[PDB]
Amino acid sequence: PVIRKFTKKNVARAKKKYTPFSKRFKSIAAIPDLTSLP
Amino acid sequence: FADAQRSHYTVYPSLPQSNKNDKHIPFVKLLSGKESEVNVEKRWELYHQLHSHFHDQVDHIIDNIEADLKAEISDLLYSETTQKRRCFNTIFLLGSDSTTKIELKDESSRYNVLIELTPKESPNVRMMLRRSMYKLYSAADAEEHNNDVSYDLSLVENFKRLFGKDLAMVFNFKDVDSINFNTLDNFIILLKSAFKYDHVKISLIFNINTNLSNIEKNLRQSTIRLLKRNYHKLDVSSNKGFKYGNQIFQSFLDTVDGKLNLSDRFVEFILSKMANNTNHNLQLLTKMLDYSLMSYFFQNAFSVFIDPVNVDFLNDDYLKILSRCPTFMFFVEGLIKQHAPADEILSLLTNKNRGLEEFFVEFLVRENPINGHAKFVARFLEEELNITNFNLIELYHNLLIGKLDSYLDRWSACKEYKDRLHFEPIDTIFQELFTLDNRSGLLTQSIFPSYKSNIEDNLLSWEQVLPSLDKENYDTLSGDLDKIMAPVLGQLFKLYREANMTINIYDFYIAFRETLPKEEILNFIRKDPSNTKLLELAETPDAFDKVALILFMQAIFAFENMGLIKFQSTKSYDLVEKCVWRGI
Amino acid sequence: TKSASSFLDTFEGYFDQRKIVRTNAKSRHTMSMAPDVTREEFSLVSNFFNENFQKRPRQKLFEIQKKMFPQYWFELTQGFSLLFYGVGSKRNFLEEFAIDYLSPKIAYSQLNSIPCLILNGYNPSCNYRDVFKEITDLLVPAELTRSETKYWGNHVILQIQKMIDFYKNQPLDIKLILVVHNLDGPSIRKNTFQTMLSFLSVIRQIAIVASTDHIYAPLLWDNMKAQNYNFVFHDISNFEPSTVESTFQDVMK
Repeated sequence: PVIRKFTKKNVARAKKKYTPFSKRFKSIAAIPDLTSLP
Repeated sequence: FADAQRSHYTVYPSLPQSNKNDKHIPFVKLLSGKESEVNVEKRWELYHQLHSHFHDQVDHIIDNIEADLKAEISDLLYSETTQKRRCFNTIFLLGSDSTTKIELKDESSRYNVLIELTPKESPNVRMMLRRSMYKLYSAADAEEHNNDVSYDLSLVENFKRLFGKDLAMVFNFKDVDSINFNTLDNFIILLKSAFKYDHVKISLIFNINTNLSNIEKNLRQSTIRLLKRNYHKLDVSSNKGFKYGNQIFQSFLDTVDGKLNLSDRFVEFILSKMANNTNHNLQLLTKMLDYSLMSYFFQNAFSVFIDPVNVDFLNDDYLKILSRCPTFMFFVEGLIKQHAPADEILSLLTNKNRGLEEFFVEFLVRENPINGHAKFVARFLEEELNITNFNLIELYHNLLIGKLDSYLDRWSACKEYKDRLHFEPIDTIFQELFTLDNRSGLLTQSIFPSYKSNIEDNLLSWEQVLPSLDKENYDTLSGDLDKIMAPVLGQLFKLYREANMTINIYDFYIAFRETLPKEEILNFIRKDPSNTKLLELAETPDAFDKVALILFMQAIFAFENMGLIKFQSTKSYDLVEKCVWRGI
Repeated sequence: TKSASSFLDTFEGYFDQRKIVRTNAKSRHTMSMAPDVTREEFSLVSNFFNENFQKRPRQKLFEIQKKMFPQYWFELTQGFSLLFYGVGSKRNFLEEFAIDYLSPKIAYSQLNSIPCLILNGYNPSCNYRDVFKEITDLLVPAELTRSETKYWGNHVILQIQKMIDFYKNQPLDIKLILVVHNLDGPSIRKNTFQTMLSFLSVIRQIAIVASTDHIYAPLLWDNMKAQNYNFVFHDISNFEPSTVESTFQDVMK
C-alpha cells in the first residue's frame, strides 16, 4: 500500500473522550442534580 | 489608506463590458498616426507567423539536446566492466547545470534506481542516507506491480532476499560544487562498504559546474584514489563544440531568409554579450533575437511590406518615409554624378509618386544570399573539410563585414579552398529600413542596462527626466519652484557626490540648508487655502530651519533604504558613510 | 569646499575620497544642535511638499511614460517579465498600470477580468507560504501526491515545479498578474522567496510585473535566477515622494 517515512510501532494511547461537559445536554436550565448522581 | 499595510492583497479589477473596437493588439498607429488598421492587423499576424516559425525550431533544438545527452550519458553508464569488481563507476559531467533527466535501461532481473541529491537535501551524512534508502525502497516497492525497514545500508544488504532482484543504484549529485565535499566524501566512504554484498552495482554521477582541479583539491586523497578506478569525464556544455549555437542562429536565418537583414553592429553585439556569459547561452541567444524582432515590428511600419501581397498599400507617407533613406540618396547621387538624364531624376526627386511607388516593388525579388550561402560554408566546413570547431555567428559576422578570408585562414587548414569558400556581396538599395540593428542603444537599455549608472545619472543631473515648463505656473501650487530649486533627494545627491567617505550629518544638513532659497520659501509657505497649521509655523521666527530639517531628514531616510548611505555607529546614527560612488 | 578631493566619482574618486582625516580636522557635531521638530510638524510639511513641489512636472512625466503601456503589454504577452527600477516610488505606477490598463486589455484579447495579485514586498511581514496560499486559490492546482513529495522536502517548491510541468501542455493565456512592489525589500530579498518568484516566472500563464528600490539589486540573481525571470528592464524614475513605504521604516529622531 504505502511506504512510510518513519514508524511509531511502540505507541500507546489512553481511552479518553474528547467532548467536554458543556456538550452533555446542551441545556443549562436542565442540568440534573450533580450531587446525588450515580 | 489601510490596504497598503497588509501584504498580498489580491484585487479583482472590474471592467467596462465592451468598447467595440479592434484594440485587442498592442501595435499602435505608426507613421505619426497615419497607418491603416488592416495593415496593423496584418503586421500582428505576420509577426506571429515569424515568431512561431522561429520558436518551433528553437524548441526542437532545445528538446534535441536532451535526446543527445540521454543518449550520451547512458552509453558510458553501461556496457563496460572492471576486473577489480569492487569499484563504483564514476562519471564527471563537467560544466553541466543540474537540469538533466537521466534514463536507466531495462536490464531485467535487476532494478535500476536514480537517487538525485542536492545541497539542500544534504545537511549531513544521515539525511543523505535516509533520503537515499527511502528513494531506493520507494522506487523498488512501487516498480513491482510489506514490512517497514530501517533506512540504512541493511536494506542494501538484504535487497536480494527482500525482493529477489539484484540492485544497481545510480547516484546523482546535482550541484557538486555546492555540496560540502566533507559530507560528500563521508557519504562516499559510507557507500564504499556496500561493495561486499555481491548483488549491488553503485554508479556515481557528478554534475560539476567548475573544473576538475577544484573537486580533487577539496576531497580527501583516499577517496580520490577510490574514484580513480573506473572514472570517465564528459564535457556537457553548449559552448563546447559549437553545434547548438550553429542551430539556433542557423534557424533564425530560416525565418528572415530574404525579408529581413542583420546589421554588423547587431551581430558583434550578439557576440559580445554571448561571450560574457557561459552557463546559459542558448537562452541568451533567443531572448536577444526575439527582442530584436519585437522592437522591429513595433517600430518599422515597412514590416507590412515584407510579405509580397501588401505591395499595393503604398500610401503617401510611406513614400515620404522611404525617400529619406541615405542609401537611396547615394543611388540618386549616383544617377546625378555618372550621367545626366534630367527628366527622370526630376520625376523621382519629389514630383512623381508612381515611379517611386513602382520602383520599390522591383527591389523585393532580389535575394543576395548571405544566409543562403553561409549554409554552404557551414556544410563545407562540417562535411567536406571536417572541422567542427567553427562558430556560425562569428563566421557570419566576418562574412557580413567582408574579412571572411582572415577567419578562414584562422585555422590554416583550407588553403586550397579560399576561392571555393569565398563570397563578396554588395548592398541592395533600401536595406536600412529592412535591417535588424542596434544604433539607438535599445537592446542595451532594456536587456543589459547599466543599472547603477542610470540610477546615479537620474539622481545627479535630473533634467533629462523632469521637464521644464513655460505656461503652467499660475494655476499650480509651485510654478516658480521648478526653475530655481532642485528636487530634494536630487539636490542632496549633489552634496553626497562631492563629500568625503565619512559624512557628518550636521554638516551634510548645513550644506543642504544654504543651497535653498530663503526669501522665496518664506513667501511660498503661505499659499494653502484649506489648512491653517502650515501658516502659523511661518509666523514662528525660525521657520526656514524647521522646514529645512524636514526635507533633509526625509531625503536622508529616503537614500538609506535605496543603498547609498550606511549609518555607522549604531545607537548614535549621526555620522553616515558614503558607500556608493558614481561611474562604477 | 568641505572635500579636498582631486578626483571626483570614478574608481579613482573612490580611491581618493577614502583618505585618513586627523582628529582636529574632523567635525564631531551631534545632530542635537539641529533644530528639533515634533512628529506632527513633520507629518504636515511632508504631505504638503509631496503633492505641492513638482506636482505638475511629475504628472507631465507620468503622462509622458503613460503612452509606453502598449510596449509593456507586448513584452508581457511575449513571455518576458518586467522590472521597473528607478528613483522614487514605483508603487502608483504599477497600481495604475496593472489594475487599470493591463488586465482589461488581457481579458478582452483572449475572447470576469484577469486576477491581479498585488504583493507589498516593502512590508517585512511577507512570508512566502501564505503568499503561495494566495496563489493556490487563484489558480487552484493539484495536490502533492505521495510519490511526488519527497523525504521532508519543501512542499511549495515542489508544488511550483509540478505546476511548471503541468503548464507546458496548456494554452498560452495570462491567468494572473503578479505585481511585486519593492522586489528587493527586507523580507523578499532572501533566497527561498526568490527561488519561488523565479520558478513562478517560468510559467507563461502568469505575468510578473516587479519593481526594485535598492541599488545593488541585480546581484540577487545569478545565471539561474536571471534566466528564469528573463526580465526586461525599464527605468521609469519619476522622483516620487515615496510616502507609502516610509511609514513602515523607522523615522526615529
